[PDB]
Amino acid sequence: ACQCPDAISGWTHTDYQCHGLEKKMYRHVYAICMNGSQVYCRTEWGSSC
Ligand SMILES: [Br-]
Ligand SMILES: [Br-]
Ligand SMILES: [Br-]
Ligand SMILES: [Br-]
Repeated sequence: ACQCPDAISGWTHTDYQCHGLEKKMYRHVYAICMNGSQVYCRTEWGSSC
């Protein structure tokens, strides 16, 4: 869930970290907009930790 005013130009994601409460891997996916701004798209979840 993310949208740029005009268009998405780029894609990036933060490092997987250990969720202290959920006990699973998580990281944040970010879109880069044409205007330079970044938007939080989705949280990705992985294996137990
Ligand atoms: Br998404
Ligand atoms: Br844009
Ligand atoms: Br990346
Ligand atoms: Br990673």
